[PDB]
Amino acid sequence: RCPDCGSTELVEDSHYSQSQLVCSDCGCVVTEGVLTTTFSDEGNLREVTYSRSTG
Amino acid sequence: TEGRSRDGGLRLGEMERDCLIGYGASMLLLERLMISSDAFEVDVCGQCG
Amino acid sequence: KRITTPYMTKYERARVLGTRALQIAMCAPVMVELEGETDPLLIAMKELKARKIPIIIRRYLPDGSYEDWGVDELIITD
Amino acid sequence: MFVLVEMVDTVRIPPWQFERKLNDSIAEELNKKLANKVVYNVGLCICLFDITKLEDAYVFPGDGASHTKVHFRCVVFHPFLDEILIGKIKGCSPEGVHVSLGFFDDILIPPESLQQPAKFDEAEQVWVWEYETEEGAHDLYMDTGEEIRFRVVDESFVDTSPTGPSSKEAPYTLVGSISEPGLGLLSWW
Amino acid sequence: GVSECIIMGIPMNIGTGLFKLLHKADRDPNPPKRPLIFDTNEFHIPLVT
Amino acid sequence: LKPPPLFPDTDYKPVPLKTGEGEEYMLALKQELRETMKRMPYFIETPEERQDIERYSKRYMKVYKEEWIPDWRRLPREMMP
Amino acid sequence: MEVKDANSALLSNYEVFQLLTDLKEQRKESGKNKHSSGQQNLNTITYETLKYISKTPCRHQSPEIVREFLTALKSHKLTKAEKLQLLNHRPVTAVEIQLMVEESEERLTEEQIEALLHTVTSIL
Amino acid sequence: QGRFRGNLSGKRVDFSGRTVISPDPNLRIDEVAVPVHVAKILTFPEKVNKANINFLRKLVQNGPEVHPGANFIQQRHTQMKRFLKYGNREKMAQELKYG
Amino acid sequence: LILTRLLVPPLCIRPSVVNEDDLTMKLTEIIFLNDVIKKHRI
Amino acid sequence: KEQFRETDVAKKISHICFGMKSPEEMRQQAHIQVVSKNLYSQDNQHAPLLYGVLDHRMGTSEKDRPCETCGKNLADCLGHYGYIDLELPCFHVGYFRA
Ligand SMILES: [Zn+2]
Ligand SMILES: [Zn+2]
Ligand SMILES: [Zn+2]
Repeated sequence: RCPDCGSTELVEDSHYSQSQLVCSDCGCVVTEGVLTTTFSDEGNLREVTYSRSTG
Repeated sequence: TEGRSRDGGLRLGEMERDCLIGYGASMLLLERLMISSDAFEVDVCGQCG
Repeated sequence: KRITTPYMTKYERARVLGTRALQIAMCAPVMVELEGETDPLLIAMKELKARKIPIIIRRYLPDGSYEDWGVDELIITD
Repeated sequence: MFVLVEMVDTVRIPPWQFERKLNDSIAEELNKKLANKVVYNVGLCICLFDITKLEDAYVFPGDGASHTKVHFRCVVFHPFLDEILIGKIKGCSPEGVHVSLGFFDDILIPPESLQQPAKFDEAEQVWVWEYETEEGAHDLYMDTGEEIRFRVVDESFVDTSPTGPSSKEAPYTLVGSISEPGLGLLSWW
Repeated sequence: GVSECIIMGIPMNIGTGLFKLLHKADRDPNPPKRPLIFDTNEFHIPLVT
Repeated sequence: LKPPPLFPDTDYKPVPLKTGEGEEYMLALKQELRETMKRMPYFIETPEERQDIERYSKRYMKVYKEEWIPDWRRLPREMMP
Repeated sequence: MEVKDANSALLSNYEVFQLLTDLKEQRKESGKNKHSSGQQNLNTITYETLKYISKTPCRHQSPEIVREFLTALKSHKLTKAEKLQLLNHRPVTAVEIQLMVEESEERLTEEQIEALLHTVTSIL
Repeated sequence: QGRFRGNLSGKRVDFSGRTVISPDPNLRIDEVAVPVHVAKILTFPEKVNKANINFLRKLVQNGPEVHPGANFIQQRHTQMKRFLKYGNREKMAQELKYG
Repeated sequence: LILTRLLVPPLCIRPSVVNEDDLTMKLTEIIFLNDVIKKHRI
Repeated sequence: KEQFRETDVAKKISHICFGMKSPEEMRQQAHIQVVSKNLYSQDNQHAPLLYGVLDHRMGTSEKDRPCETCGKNLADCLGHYGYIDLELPCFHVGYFRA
């Protein structure tokens, strides 16, 4: 629910490059910005089976 | 982030830093390298350091 | 007495202009009549040209002493 | 009871206040900052007494306001031990009688300070009084009452600084005494 | 040093960072002190001889 | 899965005491030392300080003691009390 | 914020009342801005203290009368603290002076206490 | 790739763009021609004051699609932002206050 | 100057997927060897 | 009526002092004692172990799980420390020459 107008019409939307969650009835921004891993670490991914990780 | 596949952001390399030092502009490279990259706020205890 | 040069160095000009522009951006009284400009930096430039900027420079010497100069008594040149 | 203290601080003056003379805006700002608060050591502050000296008004980078360091004297409420005060009652409690000083309220009169023959009431919280010859265990102190006379005998500060990572009692306490003759309701004397 | 100022997010000490600015406000240091009536010095004498 | 408690159990317990009348006598002596080394100038306490107001009781309860001085011939001449 | 002295000087209730009266003089001289709660803090504390002192005997005092009073009291050899409570309370019967002065019976005889009573009842 | 060489001494920044370059001898020697597409992405936060109330009002009214217009608005006291695409009304421009 | 304890670095400087970072692997192998030597000496 | 305090506490770095940590002091620093080798829980819920490594009382790295030591999500947690006790003393690489 939008904290400013209480309406439930929140829509996930991204501008040119900015991801954000916007109340589609009053224009308020409730949450903006994301933190994502990049290629530099994408090359290092290993695997551990969960059964192994659980003993 | 780094690439154009992901949305990018160009780099202020180690040589542009020296160019900006050469100009003698002290607030501009502060604005370029802290205000608009990763300005973060922490809290520090002076009793233990 | 005062020993440092009477010319306003380019660094003093840059920082005085920037600080006054920031002061004007925040709601602050403007000394000189403005024709209708809306960019704070241009207003600061006009204030400097008319020599009405209310800033004082404090030139610190490496030994610790200092000299106070008013913006309107430095030799602002090209 | 009032005491004068010396103080030093630094005050920020936002640019839109530049029109007004500094000595007035600075005083207004710091009096805003300090009025009606209690310091941990010296007691409760009322208002600025006077400003004594001003440093230079630096403008720091990344900011438009001017920061100035201030030397000033402030008036603070801090009665000393064995001082005699007069104040209205606020209410009665099993642990004593609470007295209101108009602006300060944390004053307590424990039963030990009260005169001996009266030590408890008839299950009514309104504290009663007893006396040898006259006043045959019928006088009682009103929760509001008049400005009774009393002498302070104890005082303590208690810290309210937050404990533990983030996300009611008064920090200043007083205790009074009424045993001596002439203390309490003026109608008695 | 320049490098520390850069990698700690504070303005450097060369170029536009070598001097300080004051504000030319209309002010009056050490103003007329508020006078006091009761606690004037000459009316207090220690009671101990 | 769980760290051990901060006090693990020990099987060898403190060997019993060894008591005697002379040991009690020594116990006395040490308590007496603890008592008496507080009662001379060599136990230099923090000087009295932080007076509050001109109360009257200082005419009487002020502690009086002589300015202790050792034989100064056996100590350099830079620490006159 | 730092304090340089915690006990620099004492004060008489007359001086505090004068300061609060002056504060009242530059109070309500212009429309209240209601900028923040500090307005209500300051106004409440000043009004409450003024009202409290508005029910005290030290009212209607003036600087000259108090200086003369304390000049006369100089010769009686009391502590400054004593002098301030006498000025602040204006005792009217003997018993409260008996309580106020430390060692009242030992230090002062009856005639001297009577002199103090007359002085306080007459001068103030 | 270590911290000192790679991150502390020189790092990536935003509010910046890259493109090919071409000649245009009809400009002064202190001007650069910027595409309208890149002008619509980069934004400069103007503080509101008595000098430029009406200019910013017009910019806000224009919207985030016609070039001489703005993208976001921040209320003077509450730090929350307001994205002008879902504004539904011009009355934001009327609601602008100093700050 | 001779060590007998180690501070394990916080999570934030070693993200969820490097699955997990190699410092986590080193820490787990160290603690595994510690348990081995403890139980085996006992 | 409430106790006075300073609203603004801004300060500036002046010096950096390098040094070392005693074992007792680095115990004092930590929040928990990591003791177990494994990582995740047996069940398919995949929650990380309690006293093993990856315990979220030492921070978080997921956008949906909050840190338990402080009720803050990934974007706002400063991080926290745990410690591992070593059963036989060992040397330190950088300090070997010393
Ligand atoms: Zn809404
Ligand atoms: Zn600490
Ligand atoms: Zn946390």
